Amino acid sequence: PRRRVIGQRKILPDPKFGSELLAKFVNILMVDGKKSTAESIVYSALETLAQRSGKSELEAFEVALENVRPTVEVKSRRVGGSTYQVPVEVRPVRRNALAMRWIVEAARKRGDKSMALRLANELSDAAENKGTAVKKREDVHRMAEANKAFAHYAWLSLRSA
Amino acid sequence: IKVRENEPFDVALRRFKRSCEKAGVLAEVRRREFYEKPTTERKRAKASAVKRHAKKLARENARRT
Amino acid sequence: RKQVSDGVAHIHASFNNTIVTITDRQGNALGWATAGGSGFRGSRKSTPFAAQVAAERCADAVKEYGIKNLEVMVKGPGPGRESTIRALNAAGFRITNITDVTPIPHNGCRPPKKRR
Amino acid sequence: MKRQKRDRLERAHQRGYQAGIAGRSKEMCPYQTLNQRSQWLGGWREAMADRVVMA
Amino acid sequence: MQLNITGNNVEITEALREFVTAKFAKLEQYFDRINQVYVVLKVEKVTHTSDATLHVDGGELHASAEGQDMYAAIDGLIDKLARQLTKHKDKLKQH
RNA sequence: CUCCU
RNA sequence: CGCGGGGUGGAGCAGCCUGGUAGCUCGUCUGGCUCAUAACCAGAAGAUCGUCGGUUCAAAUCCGGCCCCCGCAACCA
RNA sequence: UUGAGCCUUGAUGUGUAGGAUAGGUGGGAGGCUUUGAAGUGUGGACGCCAGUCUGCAUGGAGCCGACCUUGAAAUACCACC
RNA sequence: AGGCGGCCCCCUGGACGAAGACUGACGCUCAGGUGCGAAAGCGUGGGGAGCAAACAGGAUUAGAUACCCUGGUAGUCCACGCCGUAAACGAUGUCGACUUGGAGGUUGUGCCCUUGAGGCGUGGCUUCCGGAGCUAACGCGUUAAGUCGACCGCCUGGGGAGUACGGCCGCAAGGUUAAAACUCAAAUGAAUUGACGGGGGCCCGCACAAGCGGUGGAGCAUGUGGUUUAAUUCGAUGCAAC
Repeated sequence: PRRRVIGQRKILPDPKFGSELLAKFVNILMVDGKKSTAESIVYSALETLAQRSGKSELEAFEVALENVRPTVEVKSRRVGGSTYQVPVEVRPVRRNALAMRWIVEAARKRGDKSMALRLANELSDAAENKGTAVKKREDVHRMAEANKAFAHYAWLSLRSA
Repeated sequence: IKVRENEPFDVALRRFKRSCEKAGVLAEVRRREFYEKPTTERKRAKASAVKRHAKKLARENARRT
Repeated sequence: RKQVSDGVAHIHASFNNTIVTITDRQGNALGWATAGGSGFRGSRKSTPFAAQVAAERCADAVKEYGIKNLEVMVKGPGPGRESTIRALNAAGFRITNITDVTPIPHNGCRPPKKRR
Repeated sequence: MKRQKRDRLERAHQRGYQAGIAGRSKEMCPYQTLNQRSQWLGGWREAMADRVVMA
Repeated sequence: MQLNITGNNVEITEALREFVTAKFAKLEQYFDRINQVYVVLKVEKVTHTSDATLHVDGGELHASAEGQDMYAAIDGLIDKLARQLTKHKDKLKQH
């Protein structure tokens, strides 16, 4: 908004594992205001991600996540008649949430029988650098890196951190 | 313009004198003969000069800050 | 290929494009690269980044002439003109001197009337 | 409904930067207090260079 | 662009609907892609007035014209709408 | 872009 | 009526500059962008390489035969 | 200056497989070398960025073939090209 | 007055000031007349880089005989004639006298400690701000739009109209002089309060951006318009009726 760096509230961590990133991930596919069955989808998917990956579950999810987190993201701008996209760097809070949104959408596609099987296979190919969300990641990097020639005025991401 | 010197050199001096007199006369001469409005633009520029000087001079009284 | 030592790097830096012509001391050309031919097209030619990629794609394909040090002439009041010489400090060259060959007539011919 | 963003200090910066880029070579539309006028003019002079680098 | 005639105290005859529709179609073709148009005809004991609301991509735009015989009011409203459309059209061209 | 009283 | 050259996405053609895997613009299909069309950008399929043969490990590439073009001619029953 | 043709020569011919920038076919365990060896003072070509040619040593008297992988075995050596 | 910008030469006009000398009212204005008069244009002869009406093409657009882009001929240049108009403007005729100040510019000159780019005066031309006074106000304000004097030009509601007819000038384009019928009760100047702007500055809003879920496709419910009917009671209709 115009005003208000807003008084921000935190979230509850995940019960089964010591993670708030995982609780955010439950809140992403928590469709229709119903947390419990989304928790059953996430747990049911990390179990078969462990059996279909061998390694542990939290590192399985995080290694599967860092192959879809982005670095540069386009912002569409128009000046005059043109309307070109300008690469902004993603801030590392927006980064992993923007990854998990693509994982969850690419799991709502892809359709297998169950949602835990779809999301389990989608995280598996996210470890394999093979699935859909890595194609969307590489689309974002190809068009921001393709439109890389724009670093300008003041409407985005002041001096540094 | 012409910068040659020893090992810390090559950028600041040159973009200074280059940028000022270059961008001035090329950005001026790049089009618009005008024949008539250097007269108007110098008249407005210098009337704005005396109005800015007298305006700041009598604006040097107070501002209640 | 000629095994030249020093060169003169002319940079034509107009508004809509920058072209970079690396020549020798004599004044006859060795290799050139433009801000249009580096993949950038139309309005995107008119950026400093396309001038930087132009200076890269000239500074190699003049490797076979073996230039250690070069002068820099820059003609044109364009959006390149400084990123393209940062891209020649960074390209592995020794900059002897930098001049300005922007043609300033002691007003002669009449310019066009262009805008409304 | 919360409080003002970057309390005129580096908002005074980007007002002087936008006003610097879009012409306005007055440098005569600033604030009047010192801690905001200083970087309205700071953004103005940081915007003159960003006008030289582009059209 | 479909057009939606209604009338408060003005009995919309079939010859009245043919003319209004033709005028609106002609205006729509001339200035911009228009999605829907509502026409309201009011009579208040003297003033034959007309309202129109055009829903166009940019948004709503409205005009109103009082006349003498209903037909005159409609003509005024259509010219006003055309003028408004020119403003909206290159208001969202603005290259 | 930084040369005033 | 015999010499030459061509048969490769829908089309124009590279490849055959060296026998070892089929390539570029458009048209056609997405997606981003745009008020929508456009323009820009990023991806994708698009061929048993004109058909039969054979020449060696392996042929779009090399060689026969046929068909289709385009030129050069021979065109004085 | 420069084509084109003709000799005399001299280099070049990494798909896959892999000790390897092996061109084909045939013959084929004999030449290399102290006519002062592998490395490199050296200097290039090629360069399908990995290997081969030759210039001069200060060294100085050494190397492969059949025997490992291949449709193929070695510019180990020679002939015809 | 129009206007006149590299540098040098030749011919030539005017202004200014210091100190004197000289003539002795020789002065001011001026209808008619004569002269000069930007640019465009016209005639003759040259010249033609760049630019650039006309013109072609590409765009843009609903259309685009336009703005934008790519080209491009007259013209722009010179010599000699013509035209004689301009927002030819300071929208302020010329000449003369008088009437508080300030800050500057430029150009001479006098005195004194030039002893230091110093100080005090004095003429000319010029820029801005303001005093009384004036003005409808805006503003003008010793360079007046203040107070006066001499002479000239011009005005008498807006449109018709600086047009027609006639005269004069011009190669032409056209210039000058200059009506009337008709028609309206207004036209106008300056300033004010709003409103408006594809004017500016600042702040804010689910206004955009970042997202979540919808409507528009479907069936059904309910309301409205239309059509029907004997009646389909009446009202609510942009947002702010459905």
